[PDB]
Amino acid sequence: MGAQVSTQKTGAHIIHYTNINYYKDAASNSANRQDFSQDPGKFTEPVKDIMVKSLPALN
Amino acid sequence: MGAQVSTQKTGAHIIHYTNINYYKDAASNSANRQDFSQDPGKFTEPVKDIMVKSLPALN
Amino acid sequence: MGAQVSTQKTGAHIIHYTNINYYKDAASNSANRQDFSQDPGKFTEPVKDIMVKSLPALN
Amino acid sequence: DRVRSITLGNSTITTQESANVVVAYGRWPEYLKDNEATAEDQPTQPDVATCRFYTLESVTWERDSPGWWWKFPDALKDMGLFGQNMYYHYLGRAGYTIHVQCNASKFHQGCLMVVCVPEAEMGCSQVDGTVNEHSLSEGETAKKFASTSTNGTNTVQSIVTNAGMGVGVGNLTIFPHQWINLRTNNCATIVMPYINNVPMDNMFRHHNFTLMIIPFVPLDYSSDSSTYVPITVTVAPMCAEYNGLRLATSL
Amino acid sequence: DRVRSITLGNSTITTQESANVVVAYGRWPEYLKDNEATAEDQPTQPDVATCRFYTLESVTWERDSPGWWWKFPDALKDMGLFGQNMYYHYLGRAGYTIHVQCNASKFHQGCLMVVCVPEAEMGCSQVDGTVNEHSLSEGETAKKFASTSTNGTNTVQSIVTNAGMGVGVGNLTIFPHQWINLRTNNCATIVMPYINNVPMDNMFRHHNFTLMIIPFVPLDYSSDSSTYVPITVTVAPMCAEYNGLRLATSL
Amino acid sequence: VVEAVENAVARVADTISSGPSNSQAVPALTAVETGHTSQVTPSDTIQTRHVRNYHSRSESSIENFLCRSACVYMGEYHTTNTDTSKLFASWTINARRMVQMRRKLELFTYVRFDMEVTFVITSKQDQGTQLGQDMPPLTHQIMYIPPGGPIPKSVTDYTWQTSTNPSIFWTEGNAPPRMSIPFISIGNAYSNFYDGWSHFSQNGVYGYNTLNHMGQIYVRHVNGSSPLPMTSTVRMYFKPKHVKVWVPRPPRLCQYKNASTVNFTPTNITEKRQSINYIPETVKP
Repeated sequence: MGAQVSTQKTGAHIIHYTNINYYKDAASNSANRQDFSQDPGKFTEPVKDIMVKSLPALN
Repeated sequence: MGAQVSTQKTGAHIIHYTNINYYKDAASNSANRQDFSQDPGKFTEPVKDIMVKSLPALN
Repeated sequence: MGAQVSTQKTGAHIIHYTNINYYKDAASNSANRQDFSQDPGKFTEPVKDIMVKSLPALN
Repeated sequence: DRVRSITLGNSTITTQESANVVVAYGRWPEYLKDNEATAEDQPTQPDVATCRFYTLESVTWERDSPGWWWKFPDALKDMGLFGQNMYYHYLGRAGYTIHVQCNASKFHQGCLMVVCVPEAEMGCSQVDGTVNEHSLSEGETAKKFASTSTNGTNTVQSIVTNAGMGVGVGNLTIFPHQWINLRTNNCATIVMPYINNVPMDNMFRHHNFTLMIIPFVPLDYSSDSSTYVPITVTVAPMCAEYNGLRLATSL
Repeated sequence: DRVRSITLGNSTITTQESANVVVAYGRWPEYLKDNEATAEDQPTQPDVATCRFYTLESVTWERDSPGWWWKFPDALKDMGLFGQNMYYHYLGRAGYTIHVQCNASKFHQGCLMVVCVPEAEMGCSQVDGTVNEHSLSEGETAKKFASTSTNGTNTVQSIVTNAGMGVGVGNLTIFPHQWINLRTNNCATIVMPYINNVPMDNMFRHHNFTLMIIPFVPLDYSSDSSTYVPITVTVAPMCAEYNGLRLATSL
Repeated sequence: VVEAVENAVARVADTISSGPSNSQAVPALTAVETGHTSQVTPSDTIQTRHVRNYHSRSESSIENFLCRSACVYMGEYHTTNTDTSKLFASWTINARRMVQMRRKLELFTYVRFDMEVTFVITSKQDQGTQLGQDMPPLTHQIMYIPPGGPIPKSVTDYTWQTSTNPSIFWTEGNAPPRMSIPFISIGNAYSNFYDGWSHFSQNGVYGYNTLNHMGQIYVRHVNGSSPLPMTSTVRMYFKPKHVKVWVPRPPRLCQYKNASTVNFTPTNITEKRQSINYIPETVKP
């Protein structure tokens, strides 16, 4: 009946849960707490020419 | 991990959600808001012989 | 994204929902309200020899 | 179908008027397994010196008798090698077979309830007070239920209708039980497994279950029928295990 | 090779300094078969209430101790359900496991002979006389051999050299036996089958065998070593059977 | 990713059609002496029609029966006094002081579950002759102390540092605070009844208090203020989830007396009527 089943946050070294949406608007849904992407190069490496890190930066 | 994924209530003219059950008793689950069945003939047509609606009711 | 989709509680005579788990511990999940098992013979028939119910109990 | 024989160790019980056998919750006694143990030393298992029928002393069923109870263990702490293995170890574990006998003639009448109650915690006749262990148990001698409300200090509130636990006595059928109806049968038999919230326990500190014998229909008879009608209990431990050997405790 | 464990019923014996086990004549105890029976009624077999280790009371081994003896059965007639099954039947039959314990330090010395004698018929200290049963046995208490010739009436002629039977004591090795040498081992074990000229017998009337413990090398020790050295016996019946149920006899 | 989880609905048994009979089968004759309860249905004693039954036993499962919030404790504390012990509230944790939840729990011998805990805090002004002042929002602190931890002596004690104890800080006008607790017991399941002692000599403390030992709760005002005194009341609510129970018992008949014992006053079995045949007549013109 439009049920979503997904995994729970556990540790490392039965574990899933169920959700049903009750309302017609998506602004009524609960938060999206399980999306973990990254793109740090946008802020730390914003240069036109690539820098190898074992080579000198100049010359 | 026992996750249920089902569709959300939208309009007509990304749209699903996730649920996990945390407790051992089913009386702890949330309401079943997305079941829409009907059977009106039980109250509006409770007669032994069928009535066609283009034919006369009697004779 | 680890979403669980399962059926809602309806009547008899669109109906599913979505769940996502947000936390790392399973003690944070919601209750398990949709598990309905039974085993009454443990309390009503705890005898060593089987009793047929159409036969006499003794003799 | 009414005849039965039970053998344990070097002891045997025969009966010719039995109803059936109750297995407490569909579970037979058994030894502790490896994925449920916590104590690490190798346990001892005597297996015929402890697992056999011991007989307690009898009570007299009279025309106005309220009933009797015993506490297990602590009713078998002076019984042979079971009691000696109880005195030298810290942890013990066992199931039981209980057998109650009471015979009478076809001109007598009466009905008894035989019930085993796990964790039967009891209350004092003074509500602003606490109980002591002498009022709870006398070993192989039975405690006696009362006929009215009890008073005085240090005694247990023992009017039969509340079973000394604050409940209705007619609901005790939720526990493992049988009936002795004098026109039908003359013995009751219950097989009880080990029931606790921990896998082993100390046998002097904790009463695992109480045995209650309560007459619902009093004993009646006529002109020159026999007046003396006794009731007798016999108990046998099963799958007995002990852990933690040290010097013998002293009560 | 020196460690051993024996389980019977609900009882267990461990030992860490054993020699071996003697099986009386290469024959283990067993039940009576159909082509050797004469009594026709169905026999009872308790099987864990009777077949278990019972411990008698201990004796004190002193520097000048002649020795001790017991009679079997009649030393177990007040032991649990074995004794009760003895009192209600006319015929009984059983084998036995005997275990004798005596430990001491590596600075002590002494040597004991442990022997089982079938049909040990004894003589009176008065040659023109007859013996009585009190002089033959005291149940779980031991009779004591003497140091010289005995006199007076009604006592058994009990100087150790003749073993009270008119033989040489050094020849008793013809019977099933073991030795306890204090520098070597600390326990003896003998397994005895049923030995008689008839398949069953009455257990109050007939002594099937006598157990004798006789020191050949006396106990010796020095300045401040322990002086108290006890000896202990433990016996377990095996394959026990009874026939001929009637009312209980009275001695 | 999406995972479909199936839920089996469980309904009651249908009744089957049955006709006349004349035979040696005697389904209605039994013997209660065996300890067995008869499994006879109406179709074994009368003539029946076929009915398709759609009823479900969903609201009588243990989880739906026990998964509701109940009050277990209420307490008071002041912002200003002359006692310095009435400036904070403290209590030992159990579920034995409010009779409704505790009678509901005592239908079973052993229970095991996680918990959801909620707090409801309210404040009020103490009756004084001169009123009138504006007060900023009040903040409250709740600290849980497991057995063995140091105990506060006042509202300014160093122990409210809460370096390792878990605490809640809250301010009035917001939603009630809430948190979840796992199954914390040194045993394999909780024990509601204990027929034993604490000392091996069969004396000491008897019954329930031997086994619980689950810490304490302390609550205070954080502002340290209010020349005109105020008074707060805190209420605590428990809600069990992920439940398992064993060994059912007969429900409590007598009224409770205190939180430590099972002590009671003898009570009747029921109330009376006129005679063993009395019938109330309800069809009269």
